[PDB]
Amino acid sequence: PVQRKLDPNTPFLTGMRILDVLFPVAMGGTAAIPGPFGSGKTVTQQSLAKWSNADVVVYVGCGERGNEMTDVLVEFPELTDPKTGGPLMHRTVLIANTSNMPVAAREASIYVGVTIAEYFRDQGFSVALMADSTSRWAEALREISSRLEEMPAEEGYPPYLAARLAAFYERAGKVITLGGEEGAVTIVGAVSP
Amino acid sequence: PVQRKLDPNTPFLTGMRILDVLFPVAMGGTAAIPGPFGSGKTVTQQSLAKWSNADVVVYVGCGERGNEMTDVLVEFPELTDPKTGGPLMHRTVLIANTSNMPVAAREASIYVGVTIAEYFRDQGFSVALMADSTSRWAEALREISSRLEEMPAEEGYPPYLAARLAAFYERAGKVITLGGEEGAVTIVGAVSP
Amino acid sequence: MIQGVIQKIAGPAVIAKGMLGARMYDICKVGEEGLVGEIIRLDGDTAFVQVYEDTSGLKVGEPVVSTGLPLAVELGPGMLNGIYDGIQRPLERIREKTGIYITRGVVVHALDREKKWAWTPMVKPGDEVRGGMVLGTVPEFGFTHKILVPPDVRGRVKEVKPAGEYTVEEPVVVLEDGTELKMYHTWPVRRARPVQRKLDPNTPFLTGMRILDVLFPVAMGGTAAIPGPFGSGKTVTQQSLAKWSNADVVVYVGCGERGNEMTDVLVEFPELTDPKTGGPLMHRTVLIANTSNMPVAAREASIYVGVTIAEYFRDQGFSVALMADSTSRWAEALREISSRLEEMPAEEGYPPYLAARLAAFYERAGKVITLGGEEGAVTIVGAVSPPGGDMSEPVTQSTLRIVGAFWRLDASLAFRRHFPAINWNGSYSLFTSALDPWYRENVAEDYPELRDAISELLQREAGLQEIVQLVGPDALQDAERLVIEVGRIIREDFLQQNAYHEVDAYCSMKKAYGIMKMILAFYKEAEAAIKRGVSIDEILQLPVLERIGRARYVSEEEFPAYFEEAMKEIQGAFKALA
Amino acid sequence: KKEYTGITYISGPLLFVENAKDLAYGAIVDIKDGTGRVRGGQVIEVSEEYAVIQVFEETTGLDLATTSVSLVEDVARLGVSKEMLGRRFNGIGKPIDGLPPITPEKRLPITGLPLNPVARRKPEQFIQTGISTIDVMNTLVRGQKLPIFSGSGLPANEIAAQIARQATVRPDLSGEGEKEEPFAVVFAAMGITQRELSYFIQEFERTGALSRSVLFLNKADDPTIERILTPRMALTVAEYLAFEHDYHVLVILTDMTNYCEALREIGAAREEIPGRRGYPGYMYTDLATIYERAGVVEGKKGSVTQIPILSMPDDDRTHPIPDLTGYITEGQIQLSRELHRKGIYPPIDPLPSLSRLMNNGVGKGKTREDHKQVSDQLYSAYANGVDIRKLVAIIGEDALTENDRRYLQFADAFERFFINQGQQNRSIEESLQIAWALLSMLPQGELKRISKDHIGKYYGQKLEEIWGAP
Amino acid sequence: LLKKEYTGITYISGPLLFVENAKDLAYGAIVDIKDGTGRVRGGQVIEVSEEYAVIQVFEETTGLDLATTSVSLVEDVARLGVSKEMLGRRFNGIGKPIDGLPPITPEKRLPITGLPLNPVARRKPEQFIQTGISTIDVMNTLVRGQKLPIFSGSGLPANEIAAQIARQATVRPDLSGEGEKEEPFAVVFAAMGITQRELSYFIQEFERTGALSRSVLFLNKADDPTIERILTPRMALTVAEYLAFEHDYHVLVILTDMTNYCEALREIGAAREEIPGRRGYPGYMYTDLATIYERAGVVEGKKGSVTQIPILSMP
Amino acid sequence: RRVNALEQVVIPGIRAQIRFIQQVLEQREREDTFRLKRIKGKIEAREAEEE
Ligand SMILES: Nc1ncnc2c1ncn2[C@@H]1O[C@H](COP(=O)(O)OP(=O)(O)OP(=O)(O)O)[C@@H](O)[C@H]1O
Ligand SMILES: Nc1ncnc2c1ncn2[C@@H]1O[C@H](COP(=O)(O)OP(=O)(O)OP(=O)(O)O)[C@@H](O)[C@H]1O
Ligand SMILES: Nc1ncnc2c1ncn2[C@@H]1O[C@H](COP(=O)(O)OP(=O)(O)O)[C@@H](O)[C@H]1O
Ligand SMILES: [Mg+2]
Ligand SMILES: [Mg+2]
Ligand SMILES: [Mg+2]
Repeated sequence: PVQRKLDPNTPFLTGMRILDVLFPVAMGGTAAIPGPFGSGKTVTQQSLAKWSNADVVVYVGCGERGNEMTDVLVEFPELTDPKTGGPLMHRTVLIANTSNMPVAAREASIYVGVTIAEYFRDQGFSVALMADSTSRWAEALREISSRLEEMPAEEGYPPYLAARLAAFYERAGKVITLGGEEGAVTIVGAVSP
Repeated sequence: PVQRKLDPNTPFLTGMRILDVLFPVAMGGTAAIPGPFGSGKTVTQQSLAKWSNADVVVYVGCGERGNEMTDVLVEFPELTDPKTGGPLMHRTVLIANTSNMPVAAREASIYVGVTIAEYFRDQGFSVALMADSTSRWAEALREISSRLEEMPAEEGYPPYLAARLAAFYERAGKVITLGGEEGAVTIVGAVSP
Repeated sequence: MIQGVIQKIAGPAVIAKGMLGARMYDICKVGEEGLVGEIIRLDGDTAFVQVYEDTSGLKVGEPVVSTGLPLAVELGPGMLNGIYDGIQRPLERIREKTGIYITRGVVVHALDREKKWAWTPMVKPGDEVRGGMVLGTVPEFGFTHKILVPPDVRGRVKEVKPAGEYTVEEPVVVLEDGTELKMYHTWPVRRARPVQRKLDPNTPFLTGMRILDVLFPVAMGGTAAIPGPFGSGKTVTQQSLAKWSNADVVVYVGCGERGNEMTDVLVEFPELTDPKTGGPLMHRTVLIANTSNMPVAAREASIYVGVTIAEYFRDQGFSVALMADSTSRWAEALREISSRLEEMPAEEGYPPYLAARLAAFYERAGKVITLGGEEGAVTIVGAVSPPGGDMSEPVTQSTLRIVGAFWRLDASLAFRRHFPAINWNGSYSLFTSALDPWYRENVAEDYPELRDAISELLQREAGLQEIVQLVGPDALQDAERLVIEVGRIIREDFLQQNAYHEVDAYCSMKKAYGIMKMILAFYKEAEAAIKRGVSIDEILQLPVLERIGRARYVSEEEFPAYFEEAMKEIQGAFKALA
Repeated sequence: KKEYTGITYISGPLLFVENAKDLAYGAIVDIKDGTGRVRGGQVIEVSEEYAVIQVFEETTGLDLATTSVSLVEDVARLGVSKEMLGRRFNGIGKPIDGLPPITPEKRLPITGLPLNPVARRKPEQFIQTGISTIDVMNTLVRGQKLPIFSGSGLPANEIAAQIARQATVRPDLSGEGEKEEPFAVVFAAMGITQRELSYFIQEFERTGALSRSVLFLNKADDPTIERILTPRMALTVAEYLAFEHDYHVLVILTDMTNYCEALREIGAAREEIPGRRGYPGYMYTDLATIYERAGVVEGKKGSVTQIPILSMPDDDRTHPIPDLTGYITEGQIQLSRELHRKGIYPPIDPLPSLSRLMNNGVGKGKTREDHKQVSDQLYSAYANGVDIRKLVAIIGEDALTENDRRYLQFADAFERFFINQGQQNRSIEESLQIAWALLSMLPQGELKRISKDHIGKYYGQKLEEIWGAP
Repeated sequence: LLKKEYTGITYISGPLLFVENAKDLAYGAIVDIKDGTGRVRGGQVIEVSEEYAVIQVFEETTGLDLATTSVSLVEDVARLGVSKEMLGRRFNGIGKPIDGLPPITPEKRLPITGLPLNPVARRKPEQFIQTGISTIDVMNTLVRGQKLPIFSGSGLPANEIAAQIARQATVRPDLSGEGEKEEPFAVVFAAMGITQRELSYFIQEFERTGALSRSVLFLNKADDPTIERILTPRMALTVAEYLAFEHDYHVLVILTDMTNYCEALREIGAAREEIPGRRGYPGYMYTDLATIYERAGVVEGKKGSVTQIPILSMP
Repeated sequence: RRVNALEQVVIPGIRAQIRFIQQVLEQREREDTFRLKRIKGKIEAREAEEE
């Protein structure tokens, strides 16, 4: 719960020229970055993790490669955050569920990440949340509904997919917390059509 | 029942240049006018109901808007009959079953209209029958077949739809009545793919 | 034996009861008329039988008897010079007893049970026989038909019949354990016949068509496809292969083509002649004939019967060529059968296991060492008719993935009366390189280089069509005009072949080698004259154009003098030039 | 005599009857309601529990208390005779011309047996249809299957009636007189309306063509199972006449699209999963059982020839119904909408049309010596003329060479005279005369496909002989 | 150890059969099906409940019946006996020798599905592999621990490029340091749906170059059962992982014609009436493909590596 | 220039669009077949509730 929801009026500085000049995103907004394979989603989200002005970064690798999480785990302790100094890993929370890991845990990782991001918002920080792919979550939902013997809507997806997607993205925004402080959560989700 | 079916040899004059010159329809003939929404089927059928040379016009609003029925009810009493010189509403019978009326009463409306048209044919008149949409009839059949839990045809319609459509359109023609007179029924149907 | 009664009839599907003990994919006999069908599903005390023919008139309670065996063919003497349908029923003997119509429920045998044969044994008591060995020989036409012990039988010989006249039903050899061996045995068409070892392709499969055995060769035991349109030669080439190839036995399969076209092959084939001996061609061929109105199960099982008979004749030690007509029709039958079983389609409605079946058909070909210790091979040429003429069809795509040769016919060359109509730009063969040692050890040492030179001459002309189709040929430079003329000469004198002619229908490797030598000598001397400086019209004036054109029609005995005479004549004629 | 009264279920076209294991599969039954009216049906499923009957017509007055079912015949049959020439039937064998019913000689099952492939012989004799674009370029051979492909608004009924009225055999060409053999026409119209029904009856009776014809007419408001049964009885009668009385019969099936649609609806009524694009999976086999009943049989003098007529749905030749017809039949004849809109009748387009048995039925002693080469020359010249006509609209008629204008004028005269014949009944001699007069517009020596002897014998005639004879 | 057999077969239909009283069969266990003739088939339990268990058969079900068939348990988990002595041998994709030599003695038995690697336990791939091909080594370089497939066509020469890569591969320690001392370089080759011509070409290439002494070949032919194509890369990757992470080998794995694997997967998935995906392929295909490719990589604290080069032809 | 522009641009785009449309229609047909299979299964399973 929160007290009130405010209107976003400050930018979320990603460090990239085209995303900060031509197509800005505010400090409590949501963005989507779709594209085919090998087109630059993961590099963009990792650049956002490295260089953005958020206080705390939560990275959710739902159903992706295991090498990318290793690269984040190895490189990040050596870098330094733009805000305060000290290692960059001291402001990052990693949730990892690789592609060969159990499929039913893809759904839980997204909710765990968004709940952690909401918890850090309640202390007055500004949090940035990255979902590495929300198509794998839809694949997990499709597999579970196939086991349940339900009737699919389109491309095998259950008819309640859009409701789950809308409920996930609606948790972002700039709020007045119950303790009287001000926090924010911005969500950038990647789609793999 | 009738006594004998006759060949068509007299045109059905509609008052529209392209439909009277290039694509004529005879006195005991049938015609269909399909098209997408906003293409002009209702205006064409109402122009036929105003300007044609048929003795009696039966208009069937199977699953259409109520504002069009109100327009017919208001405008027609002040117009002039093309051949008898009286009010135009004195030669018209209206059957109205709008979109928000109960679903199962659309097929009954079509049958009631064609039965009344056959009744006026037996008195030696020439009757024009307008069916505002025969696609709503098929949709109602599909809706009922969903509750009957039957095995559907190509697009969810019941397998006996074509037989019903053929039985409906085969009631038109120029006949010799049981009383020795001569009458005709000409059907113009609208399709909304 | 398992017997039951009919419980439910619904179309071609029959549910029997009391059939506890019936096995999957057995052959049954349903009703009093004895209509046959397969068991496709077992459920407790019941069984699901699918009848091949129409089930009208059947009643609940009629008996069902299982034969206890899957679909099998009888293999023995008397299969040559025979015409069968998709499930190996003789059509001639059916016609002799039932008239012009094929009535349902007729009973015939694949082999004649009344004809006597001369039996000459090759074993004696005390011998130990393993599957695949030779028990005796029987004369059949110009061949000697070896009698083989079935592949799954081993034991010791007890008694051998002496020489005499016996029918195929008499037990000629009885073993010590009580097994009685006859002149024939049955084998399931869906299971491949075992061998010792598979060899490698190193000997060519001669076709008699110069372009096919020179530019895109296929080896003995290879596979090839030919996707031709209508009027393109898809049938003339197959009968030319039947006549002039170096295979001892030919198996021809019609997978469900039209009746008015099946009549053409069923009439023309008895009137042909065997080039080896002058006798009838049908004395060495087996015909499997199907039409479109015959049951779909026979049409689907047509190619397996043919490949099993080809494997049997290979096991005897011969070389067999198997030609399948319109595997697209077989794929249609497969699609219909899958639709009747309520299976989920893929691609164009075909079942998802189409490629598996196609590979399981094509991979039975090859050159092997038989279980008896001899050599044999099976070569498969399978025609394809794409539906809309598009080569992205699933059947053609699945065929392109497993074959070693690909002869793409095109009707554009049939319009202009160029026969054969093979599109040399799209065709390819993967047996080109590996047969070269045989070529240089049998034909001539320079044969691969000469073939590559001819192919390069044909490739050079293909790049100049963008200029000929802009400006007429008369405006081209003389150097390019020379290659245009030599390309026309190659395309209209070397690639062209008359299969109706007395001597042009057959062409050996050395005759083609000589013709290529003459063409290359013409081209090289013309280019040398061009370097000296000459007009193109004086080269075209030369009388050696007709002596290089009429090399097709010379007999094989007069070739070794004619070739040297033409070579010396062209050498002297280009010596008599500026 | 026995009647079953254990009705337990009625819904749509189906009804279930219990304790009816004596009914064979595919039998025909009579259904009597409370008022005494009798309908008809067919058994589609038999089991130890119950039998399932598919009812012809509607099921309005039926109820479980009073309905009864009795058997008619175990297997559907048709009684045939030679008195059937000149009669009309409704698609299940009942006469509709008001004459007394015929007394049969034999009763045959309507689902005939397949022919033995070794019993057939090659077709080698032609049929004069009286239409120039068919007789000369796409010849119909005795024993062929040549479908006519048409469209939504094209006049296929008129061409069908004209062919049925004008078709004959020409024994004087074949054997210098030979001997006259009988000819009959079997006409099956499936799913037609009342206008077409009146047109067919008037066209057949106004000129005396009925005395050699049998008509099986099925209306659009008739039951669909009658539409399924309609072509099989026509082929049964045709085979009986041809192979038991040595007739030369020609069968015309007026619309196969209606047959395919009825097949789809009947299949969906029996709860079967469809195949490609909603049509049944067994469609190829079902169409093959009808087309392949034609042909000519060794040892018999008669023959059966078929001309199916179908309407392409959206001028699409990749639709399943025209696609599967191409796998069984020998060529096709295609009607053109452009020629029809320009006023040309019969609007037969020669470029996409083709006959695959033409070479076996023409030539020396069959039609005439010059038939094949004349047909090829006409095809090539028309193919040149149409492209020249398309080029003229851009580059103008003055930029053309000398022979191009000749080709253009030939194309115009060809479309005006050879194709557009109206209601004339041209013999093959008249068609060849007009064809030779048309080729004389082109300069001599440009006729590459024709040998010089035929040119010397037949070139040089003027087209005024038909210009003044419309 | 004792054996237990179940004789209560109640239903056979296509590739599936039902066994009623088998309440002690673990999910995913491997069974042996014996018929009257004595022929033994293989199967896997795909769904088990109180009423019955569902078993799919590895090959065709011809000859089975409800009166004589029995089902016997083999092992609860699919395993493969692996050893260091399999270098130089050949197998048929189900784990049986086809070279005529006696079967190997297993040091261990490992599950063929494997277990996921802990992302904390991995490390970054850094060692540069020089193949000698300019368009690879300069612009698209290959690193130890990478998976890098080749996208081929119908007539393009993918097999020859694979052979040339397997012949010319070296790590070049002099440039990057760490000092000389070249390590063994084994090659594990898995072929699925391969034809006899391609098989002969591959065998002749391996025997001519002399690489057969350090190679393990898993060969599946075009006329083999469909299910054996599914299990073929799993045994290959099990052997590769065992060698690399227990004997410090640098293994290079070559998987040939993954299109055949996907087609076999579509066949098996359609046999069990699942909801199809984009072009009839099953909707779980991403997970199944990911369970294969994700088995390469390098591990911190160990000297071995696994490198994967799949080959597929785009339709 | 016009000929080359047509042959190198206009035809391949139309061909690609045709391929895409055909694949979409085939996918819809497959989904409807699956639905019909489920409906037939439910109809069969309803007819044996109490025997
Ligand atoms: N901003 C960038 N600057 C430089 N190189 C880049 C950039 N973005 C991407 N690349 C290059 O392109 C590659 C694309 O890989 P990347 O991981 O970004 O793909 P992706 O969109 O996440 O794909 P996937 O669908 O496989 O998850 C990178 O490995 C890198 O080589
Ligand atoms: N013949 C006409 N002359 C003038 N205006 C016309 C004519 N036909 C149509 N229109 C205009 O286009 C509009 C089309 O509306 P109309 O009610 O005719 O559509 P419709 O095809 O019957 O659609 P619906 O599917 O909603 O029933 C008319 O309201 C009118 O404004
Ligand atoms: N090599 C050839 N020599 C002579 N004629 C040929 C040759 N190839 C094709 N033809 C001609 O092409 C015609 C069509 O035959 P073909 O194409 O073999 O069968 P189909 O037309 O059924 O495919 C034949 O009449 C034949 O005269
Ligand atoms: Mg990525
Ligand atoms: Mg309207
Ligand atoms: Mg042919």
